[PDB]
Amino acid sequence: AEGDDPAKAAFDSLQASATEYIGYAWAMVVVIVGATIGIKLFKKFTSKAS
Amino acid sequence: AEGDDPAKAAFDSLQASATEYIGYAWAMVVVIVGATIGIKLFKKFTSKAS
Amino acid sequence: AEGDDPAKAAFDSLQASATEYIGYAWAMVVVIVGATIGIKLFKKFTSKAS
Amino acid sequence: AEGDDPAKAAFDSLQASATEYIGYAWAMVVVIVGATIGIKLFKKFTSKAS
Amino acid sequence: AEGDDPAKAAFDSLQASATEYIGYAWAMVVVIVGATIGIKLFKKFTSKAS
Amino acid sequence: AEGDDPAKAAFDSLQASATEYIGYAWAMVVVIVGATIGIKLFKKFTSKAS
Amino acid sequence: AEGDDPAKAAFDSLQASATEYIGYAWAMVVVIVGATIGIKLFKKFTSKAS
Amino acid sequence: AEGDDPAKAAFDSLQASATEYIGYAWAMVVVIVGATIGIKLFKKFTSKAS
Amino acid sequence: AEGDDPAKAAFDSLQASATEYIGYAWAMVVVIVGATIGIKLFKKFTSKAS
Amino acid sequence: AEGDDPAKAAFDSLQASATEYIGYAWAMVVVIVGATIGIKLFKKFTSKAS
Amino acid sequence: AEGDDPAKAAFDSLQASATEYIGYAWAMVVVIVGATIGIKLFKKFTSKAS
Amino acid sequence: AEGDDPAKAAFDSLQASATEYIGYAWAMVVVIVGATIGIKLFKKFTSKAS
Amino acid sequence: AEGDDPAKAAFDSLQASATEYIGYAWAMVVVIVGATIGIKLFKKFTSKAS
Amino acid sequence: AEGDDPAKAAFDSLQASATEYIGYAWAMVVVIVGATIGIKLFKKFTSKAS
Amino acid sequence: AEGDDPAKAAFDSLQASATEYIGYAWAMVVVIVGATIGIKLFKKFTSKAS
Repeated sequence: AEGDDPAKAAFDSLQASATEYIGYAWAMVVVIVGATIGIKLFKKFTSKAS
Repeated sequence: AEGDDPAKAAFDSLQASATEYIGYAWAMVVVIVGATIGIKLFKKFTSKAS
Repeated sequence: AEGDDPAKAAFDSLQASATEYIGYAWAMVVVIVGATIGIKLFKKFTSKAS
Repeated sequence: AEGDDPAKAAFDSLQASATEYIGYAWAMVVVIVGATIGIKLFKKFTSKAS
Repeated sequence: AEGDDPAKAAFDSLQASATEYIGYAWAMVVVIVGATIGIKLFKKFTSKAS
Repeated sequence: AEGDDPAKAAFDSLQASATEYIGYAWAMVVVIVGATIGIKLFKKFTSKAS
Repeated sequence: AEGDDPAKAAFDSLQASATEYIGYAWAMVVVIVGATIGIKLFKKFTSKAS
Repeated sequence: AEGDDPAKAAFDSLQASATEYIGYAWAMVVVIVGATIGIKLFKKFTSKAS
Repeated sequence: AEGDDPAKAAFDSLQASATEYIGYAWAMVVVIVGATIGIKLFKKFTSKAS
Repeated sequence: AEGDDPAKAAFDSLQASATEYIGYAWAMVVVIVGATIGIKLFKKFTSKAS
Repeated sequence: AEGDDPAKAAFDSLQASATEYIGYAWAMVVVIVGATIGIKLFKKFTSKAS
Repeated sequence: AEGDDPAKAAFDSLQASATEYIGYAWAMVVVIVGATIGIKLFKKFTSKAS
Repeated sequence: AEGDDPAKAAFDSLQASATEYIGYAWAMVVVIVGATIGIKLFKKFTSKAS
Repeated sequence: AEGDDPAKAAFDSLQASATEYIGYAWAMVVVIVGATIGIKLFKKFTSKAS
Repeated sequence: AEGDDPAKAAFDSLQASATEYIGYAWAMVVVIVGATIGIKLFKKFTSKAS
């Protein structure tokens, strides 16, 4: 009880920290995919011209 | 929820971007086809003369 | 039982999230294909003229 | 005998739990593949038009 | 058995979905070809006149 | 011997399961190709008319 | 000598067991590849028609 | 040796299967070309008349 | 908090770095596509002449 | 030295095995290409007739 | 910063390299098209004579 | 304090060492990608010619 | 310092090795493309004759 | 050095092999084009008669 | 000094052993790639014919 309470809180802290890092992963990939959709659209135009 | 929201928006952004690139493809081909109709009309005149 | 329940729900959440992202993929491609049908129709006209 | 019995049962419990999580994996992928068949069919139409 | 059943059904669903998209491809092309027969018939008349 | 027997059988089960999924892949593609032969035949008619 | 003999034999047993599992892997993949050759042949026909 | 033998045979099976699918491709095209020779002969008559 | 702060910043740095590399990908492809439009236009002229 | 010798030989065995599988790949494709040359020749005749 | 600088430059190098290869593609096609205009002009003379 | 100081410095040393190895990774890949852009440009020319 | 020096050099060695293999890739493709330009030129002649 | 030497040679072997296959492609097409020139010459005679 | 000397030598032995195994990996892949260049050349011929 008394000893694990500082620890549980320490864990809530760590988990939220983790959520933070995770929000950043989602965004990172938002960029990466935004890149892929656009670049693949350029290849699509190549086709219309062909 | 919280982490995927920046990502969903990032995606709306990417999709609209894509629409942009696509509007440009349509126009590009407008030019290409405008070219083909006109040039084929010249061949048509060749025929009337023949 | 008790520990995996928050987890099962967490998973239902993730799966539905995934369905969301998937609905967006279908639409994205709706746009891409809508583009291809139209642009290929322009090439079709090129042919009628030819 | 006496000490491992609560444990064997605990294990049957865990294994069934695992089957549960596994049924969910199959479904998750059902969705993912359902997505791939449909989206690849759209590319197929692109071809018929081409 | 138990885990793959939701999945098999999920697949039947996807396949039928696919048949749907396919019926649409056939029709799309019905239009495209209907276009080609008619337009080529116009060129045929051009010939009779010539 | 004794421990791997439930496992070997479990594997025969899995493999047969796999054959099932595979029979479905063959059919799926039967549909996809049936689509391609027919649609390409429509393009063939376009040619006869041309 | 005396203590490791039951063990060496136990190991020969395990290794042969392993060969068994391995023969099954080869076959499993025989099926998977048999699938790929055939399915890719269907795509080949698609091409001849095209 | 022992594990790859079921596999080699599995492969001979797959290859022969493939030959089957291939014989069908040849025939399919026999039909398609038979179509083209005949239809182009009709255009030939058009010319004799012209 | 204190230990992950140098790390978060390190990540912002990395992400921006990534945006840089990405801007370069877009341009690279600008060149590649610019190439395809122009070269396909040359084939278009071939047609007008034909 | 003594322990790796059974292993080196085991490897020579595996590599030769691999050469076997590879000879089969070459042949498989011999068939596939033989198919493509012939089928494309049929399309060539279509042209002579046209 | 420090590690990606040799890399950015390496990329500028690669891109310029690419421009080089691209200038060569344009020329290659200059030749190919120069060929088509001239050869199609010969067919044009055939017509004047006819 | 006194014992960990030689160690902290030892670590700064190791980290910088690591940066070194990392700068080399970036360059290595600069080469690999430079290779891919150029080689893919050659395939691009193949297309213009086609 | 002392332990990583044999290693850095070992790496320079490996990288140069890699450049070697890469020069060979460029050439390999030189051949492949040389093949494509020439073979596509033969198809070009087919056209002039047509 | 020592390990990549058997490999470099193995590659020279493969490349030369490739040249072989390539010489065969050139010839194959020699036949195909020889076919097209001759067959198109027959159509030319058709014209002289017309 | 005295105890680690048999060990250092034992290590030189092991490392050289390792070089041996490594030379074999290079060759193994020589075969695998030799396979890929040749097989991809066959696909190249398919194209020339097409």
